[PDB]
Amino acid sequence: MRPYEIMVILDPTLDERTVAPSLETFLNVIRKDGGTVDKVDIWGRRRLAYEIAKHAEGIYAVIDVKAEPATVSELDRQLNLNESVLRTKVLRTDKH
Amino acid sequence: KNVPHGAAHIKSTFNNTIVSITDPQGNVIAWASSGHVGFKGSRKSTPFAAQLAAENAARKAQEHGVKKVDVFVKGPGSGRETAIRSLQAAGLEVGTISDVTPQPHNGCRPPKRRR
Amino acid sequence: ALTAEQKKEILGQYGLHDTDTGSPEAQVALLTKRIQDLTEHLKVHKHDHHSRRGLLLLVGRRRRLLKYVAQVDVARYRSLIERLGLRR
Amino acid sequence: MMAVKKSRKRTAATELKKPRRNQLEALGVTTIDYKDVAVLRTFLSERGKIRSRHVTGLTPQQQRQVATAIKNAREMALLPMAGP
RNA sequence: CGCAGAUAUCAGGAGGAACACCGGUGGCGAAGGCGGGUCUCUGGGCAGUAACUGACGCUGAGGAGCGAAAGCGUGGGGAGCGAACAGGAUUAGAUACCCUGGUAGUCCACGCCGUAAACGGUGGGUACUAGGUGUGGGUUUCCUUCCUUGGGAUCCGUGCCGUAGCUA
Repeated sequence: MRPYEIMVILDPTLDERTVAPSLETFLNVIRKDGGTVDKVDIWGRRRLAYEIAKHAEGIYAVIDVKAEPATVSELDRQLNLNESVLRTKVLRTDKH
Repeated sequence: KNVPHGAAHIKSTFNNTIVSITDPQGNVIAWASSGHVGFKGSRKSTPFAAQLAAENAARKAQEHGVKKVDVFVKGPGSGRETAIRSLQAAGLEVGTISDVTPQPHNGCRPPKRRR
Repeated sequence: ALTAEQKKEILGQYGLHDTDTGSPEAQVALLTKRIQDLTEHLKVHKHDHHSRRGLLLLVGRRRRLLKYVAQVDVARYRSLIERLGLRR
Repeated sequence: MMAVKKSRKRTAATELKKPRRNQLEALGVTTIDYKDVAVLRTFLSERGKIRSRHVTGLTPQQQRQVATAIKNAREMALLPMAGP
């Protein structure tokens, strides 16, 4: 599979008590595709460069994956269609 | 009523000069310009117009109860610092300066050239 | 694109022996594979002209190799051709 | 003890000077990541804009890599871009 | 244009084109041309190893295909700019420069035409032919820290100066 590394930023209204399982509810779809290496970082409540929807901070997050193009695309689709996510951005670990 | 401390916006361009006092929130109290000072047409790019306009507006703000000012400048101005000297002559405390002339990130097409 | 896996497959089938690369048979086979895939790509992308130029170049060298092999031995020529399903 | 040039004394120096610099492989680096904004803030001005090669020293490789990282960072608001 | 409450200023939203600082005698593309970011699909070139076939090469009338912009058609969209066009002002007169406004068009999809100073005003392919100098990319050995426009050699591409030679 192809390696990828996803960023997500969230409103501070959520909490670290909710962060990881809330995302794993999505990522189970990928785990039932590849047995994919999920590996999360959480370093949040972090002030912003500039406000999005008048939010001074966000709950940053980094998600390392080894998966396939369709699965990353559908993940992105579900997340962006979610009510909670501010942003998401998708970058390939490999050479290109 | 009154406000003791607020902010000031200074728009100097090629063919006119104008100022406005305002709260940090955005609510004006008082403004002036070279047209109200009396000059007309083509004379009112000179820094002398800036002196007189800023002076009148600062005195209006002294009337409405201002003592200190934040200052924000904008645009091609021969008499920016001239207006600044006029303000600080008028009896007001210069809070903070910032040369925010609005630059775009290579956006809307500007007009053509002249000759 | 083409991977070592696919190339070794095609060279296992069409290669004279396990080393050959200059085999016109192998070369033609790989080019035709590449061209089939690229044509599938241009089904969707009708406008990737910068890729269509590569397509035409590959067709050129393909017909050159066929022309060589027909100059040499038409038996081998038509063997390869019937083996790949071309019309020429 | 020695001059910036006429280095007839040491080996060919593994050191950098005012014309020559490859500042990232030189020092100030963990790895080129849009995550590490404290490092990317070094290749800017206070007004947020970006430096040049005859200012910094980088090769175009590192320059363009870093600029792309910076720009992704401004997109994800990890870095204070110049604005209102 | 306002004096029916403008310009300015601030909070928000709607909206469509172009994407500063990187970025320039710098990279790619056969040519035209090509930069907001991310993903997908795909192509080309370079170097080294030089394992494989063993002259398969170069050119190319005719012919096919691509091809800046403006234009044309069906449809969509239309903030700014702006042919035409209206007015103002200069003017001897101004169907023109200047100012105010402003339609087609610029933009998207699908097709067309198929031209330009489409310029290096130098067709392509190839061998030898003094050098110096910057520069982009990849190899490699020595003072070797071996974290280096390191330095040297080499290969590819790219600019300046300059021998013989050549040219009215």
